[PDB]
Amino acid sequence: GAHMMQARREELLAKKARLAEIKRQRELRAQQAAGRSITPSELVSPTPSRANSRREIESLIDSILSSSAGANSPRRGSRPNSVISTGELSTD
Repeated sequence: GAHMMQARREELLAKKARLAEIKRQRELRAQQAAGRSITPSELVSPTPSRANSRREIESLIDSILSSSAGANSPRRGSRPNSVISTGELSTD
């Protein structure tokens, strides 16, 4: 061992500087790895009382009445309007 071998020990103190360099890597990796763990993972929405749905559940029948097809004007009505004695004759 170096305890009973100063010849080796004295160089080990010299190399101790290199060892401190190795130790420095540990502190380096701290600011490197742990310093670059900036990921704000904050998407916690356990809110049942929130408008987060794409399905007319409360109505149901209204979703069948127009098949929920057409986000402009759903088929709401069954009355031949503006098509009596006009249009369906000669495109007039």
